[PDB]
Amino acid sequence: GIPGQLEVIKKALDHVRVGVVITDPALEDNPIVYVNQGFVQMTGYETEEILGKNCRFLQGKHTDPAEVDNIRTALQNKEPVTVQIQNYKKDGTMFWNELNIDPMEIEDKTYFVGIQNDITEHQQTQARLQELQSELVHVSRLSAMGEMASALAHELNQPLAAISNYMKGSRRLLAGSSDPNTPKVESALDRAAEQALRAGQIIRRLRDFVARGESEKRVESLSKLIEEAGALGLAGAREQNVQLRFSLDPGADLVLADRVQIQQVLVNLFRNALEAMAQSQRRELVVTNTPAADDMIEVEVSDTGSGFQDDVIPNLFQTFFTTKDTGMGVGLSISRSIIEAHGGRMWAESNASGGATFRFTLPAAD
Amino acid sequence: ASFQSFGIPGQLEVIKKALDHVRVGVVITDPALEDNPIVYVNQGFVQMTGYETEEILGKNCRFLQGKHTDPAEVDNIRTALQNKEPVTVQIQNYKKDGTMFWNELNIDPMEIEDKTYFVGIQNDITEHQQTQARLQELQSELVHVSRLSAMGEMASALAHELNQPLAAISNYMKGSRRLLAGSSDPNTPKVESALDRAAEQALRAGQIIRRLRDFVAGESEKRVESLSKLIEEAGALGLAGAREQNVQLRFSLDPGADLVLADRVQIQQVLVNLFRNALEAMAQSQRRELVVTNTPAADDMIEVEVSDTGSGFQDDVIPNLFQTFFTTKDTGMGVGLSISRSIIEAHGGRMWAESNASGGATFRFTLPAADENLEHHH
Ligand SMILES: Cc1cc2nc3c(=O)[nH]c(=O)nc-3n(C[C@H](O)[C@H](O)[C@H](O)COP(=O)(O)O)c2cc1C
Ligand SMILES: Cc1cc2nc3c(=O)[nH]c(=O)nc-3n(C[C@H](O)[C@H](O)[C@H](O)COP(=O)(O)O)c2cc1C
Ligand SMILES: Nc1ncnc2c1ncn2[C@@H]1O[C@H](COP(=O)(O)OP(=O)(O)O)[C@@H](O)[C@H]1O
Repeated sequence: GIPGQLEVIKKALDHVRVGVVITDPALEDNPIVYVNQGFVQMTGYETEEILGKNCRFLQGKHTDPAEVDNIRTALQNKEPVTVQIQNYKKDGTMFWNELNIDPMEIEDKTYFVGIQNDITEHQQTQARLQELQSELVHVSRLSAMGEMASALAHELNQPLAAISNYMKGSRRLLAGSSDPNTPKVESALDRAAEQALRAGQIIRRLRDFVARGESEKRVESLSKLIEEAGALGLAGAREQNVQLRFSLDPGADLVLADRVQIQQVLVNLFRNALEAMAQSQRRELVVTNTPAADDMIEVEVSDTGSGFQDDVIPNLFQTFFTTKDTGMGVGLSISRSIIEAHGGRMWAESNASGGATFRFTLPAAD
Repeated sequence: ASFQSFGIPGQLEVIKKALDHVRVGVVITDPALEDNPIVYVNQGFVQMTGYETEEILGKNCRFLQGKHTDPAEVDNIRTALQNKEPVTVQIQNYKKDGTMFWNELNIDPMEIEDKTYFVGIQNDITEHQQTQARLQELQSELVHVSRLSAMGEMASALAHELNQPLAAISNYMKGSRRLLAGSSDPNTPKVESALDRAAEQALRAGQIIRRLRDFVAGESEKRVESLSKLIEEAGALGLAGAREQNVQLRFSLDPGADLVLADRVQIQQVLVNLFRNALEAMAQSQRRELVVTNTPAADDMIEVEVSDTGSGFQDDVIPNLFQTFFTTKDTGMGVGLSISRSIIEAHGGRMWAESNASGGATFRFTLPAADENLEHHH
C-alpha cells in the first residue's frame, strides 16, 4: 500500500550518494525537514545536527557572498537555481558544492528540494589539466632548443664520418711508408680516432635521452643509470672543480624502472646542484644508494651549494615555484610525479654543510 | 485525515518528486517476481538512457547491455545478487539511440520489513574516463618534452662538450702534417691531401656546433632600439666571413624607419641566425649577394628583409601556397627558424618566407615601431 511504498523510496534515497535536502519555507527561516544519508556522508554532520537548520550553516569564510545572493533571490521568486559554491564539512574541510535547487508544488504547498554534489575532485582534475597544458606552453622555447640541439648533433655525424674515412684511408697509405716519422703519424691518427669515437658517444647519449621511445618499466642497474645521467648532466663539473663521489652499494643496485625517466630525474638534480654551487667555496656532490623499507631502494643526492632558506622547503616541488630569475620551476614537480608513478617518494632536506639533499625511492627488483 | 506534510500520501508525493530531481540513475527491482524486473525508475535514469519510463518498468536491467559489454563483469553482478551482496562494476551499456556510455553501477539489497528489494544507482562516467585518458596523455607528453627542455637549458655546455674532441682532432691532424713534411715516400701527398680534407671537415663540424649557442640567454625586456645599430652588431658577429666567401653585402637601411620596440639581445639573435643561414646557403653557389632592407609596414610595424642568392630553403622550410606562413622541418636550421619566429611573435610581429628570382631565400619579419605613423608618410 501507499505506506510501504513510502518506505521503499526513502530507503532508496539513502543509497543515492548525492546529498538531498528538502526545506519547508512555511516554517521560520526555511529549515531542512528531510535529509538523506548522502548529505550526511558528504558533510560529516549527523542527521540531528542538520534537521531543523537552514542550509546556510554549511557556509564559511571563502563562500562567495554574491552567489549566496543569487540563491536568496531565486528562492524569493520561487525560481530554480544552480550554483557552484564553497561549503565546509563538520571537520572544517572545504568542499566545492554544486548546488541545484528547485521549487516543488505538492497539494498547493511549496517546498524546495536541494541536490548537492561534492565536485572538489572534479575541480582538482580540471585544474590539473589546465596546469599540464600550461607547463607544456611554459617549456616550449627550451624544448625547441633541445630539439635543435638534437638535430644539430645528428648533423654532426656526417663530417665525423668523413673524418673517419679520411683517417682510415690515410692509415691504409701509411702502411706502405717506411719513413721514420710514420709510427708517430699513426699514433696521432689513432688518438684522433679515439676523439671521434668519444664525440660520437656524446651525440648518441643526447639523442637516446630525447627520443620519445618505449616507456616500459624494467630491471635496471642504478650504477649504470647514475653514470648515464652523469655523462649528460655533470658536464662542466670537473672544470668547475666539483668533487664527484658515487658511493654505491652493489647489493642494492637493481630497481624496477623506466631508465630514461630515472635518468631525467637525476639529470635535473645534477644541473640544479651545479647551479647551486656556482658561488660556493667547497663544491662536493655525493650520490648514494641504500636499502629502504618495503623492498625499496633509496637514492640520495647531496651538494654543498647555497641550499634552502627556511621558508623554501615546503614549496620546492610546487609547479612553477622557482627562486631563479630565469627559472621555470617545473623540474622538481615533474621529477616527483615520475617517482610517484614508479611507486616511490621524493623529498628534500637541508644538510649539515648548508647545502641541499634530495632523496627518492624506487622498488627493488631481483 | 492529515494536512500536507503531516500525511502519508503528501509525504510519498514529496519524496517521489525529490527522487525525480536526483540526476543520477535510480532503479528498484523486485526479485520475488520472475527475472527480477524493474518496478521503479527515476527521471535521472530516463535522461541518462534515452528510454521513457514505460520502456523501462517491467524489464530486467540487462536490456542496457549489448555488443562490448564485458561478460566477466556481468557474471560478477549475477553472482553478487544470488548471494544478496552489494556490488560495484564499471560496465558498458547502450542508450536508446545506440550510443555507448560507461555506467558505474552501485547495487545494494534493501530490506523493507521482510521483503528483499534491490536498489541500483547508475552514473554515466564516460566523460570522466575521457578526462582521465587526456590527463595521462598530457602527463606523458610533459615527461618527454621535459627531457628536450633539460637539453635546451644545457645548449651551451653541450657545445663546450662537443668542441673539445673536435679541437683535439684538428690539432692531431695539424701535428701529423708537420710530421709528414719532407717525407720522400710517394704516398705522402695523398696522405697530406686526405689530412687536409679531414681538417676542413673538422672546421665544418665546429661551425655546426657553434649553432647550439644561437639562442642562449638573461631576462628579456623590450626597449626602444635602433634597427640599424642592431643590424650592424649582428653583422659583425654573423657576417664575419662574408669577405672570405666573396659574398657581396648590400644594405639599404632606412633612417627614419629605424626605431623599434625590441629586446636587443633576442633581435640580434634572430638576425645573426638569418645571416649565418644565408652564408651556409650560398656556399657552393654562383651569384653571392645578401640584401638587407627595413621598411615601414601596416599596423604601426617595421618590416625587415633578409634575402640571399643561395640554393633555397626547401630542406628546412615548407612555405604555404600564399607564402604567408612556413612550416619548419626537423633540421638544425628548421628548428632554429621556428625559435626565431617564436621570438618575433613574442614581440608582436610575424615572420615569413618567400622564394626569390635567384632561386634563393627571402626572410621577412616585423617589429612594432616606436613611432605610430610611417607608411602613411611614404
Ligand atoms: C533546498 C535548499 C538547499 C540548499 N542547500 C544549500 C547548500 O547545500 N549549501 C549552501 O551554502 N546553501 C544552501 N542553501 C541556501 C541557504 O539555505 C540560503 O538560502 C542561502 O544562504 C541564501 O539565503 P541567506 O542570504 O539568508 O543566507 C539551500 C537552500 C535551499 C532552499
Ligand atoms: C537494481 C539493479 C540495477 C541494475 N542495473 C544495471 C544496469 O544499469 N546495467 C546493466 O548492464 N545491468 C544492470 N543490472 C544487472 C542486470 O539486471 C543483470 O543482473 C546482469 O546482467 C546479470 O544477470 P544475467 O547474467 O542473468 O544477465 C542491474 C541489476 C539490479 C538488481
Ligand atoms: N640543489 C639545490 N640546491 C638549492 N636549491 C635548489 C636545488 N634544487 C632545486 N632548488 C630550489 O628549488 C627550486 C625549484 O627547482 P626546479 O623545480 O628544478 O625548477 P627551477 O630550477 O627552474 O627553479 C629552485 O628554483 C631552487 O630554489
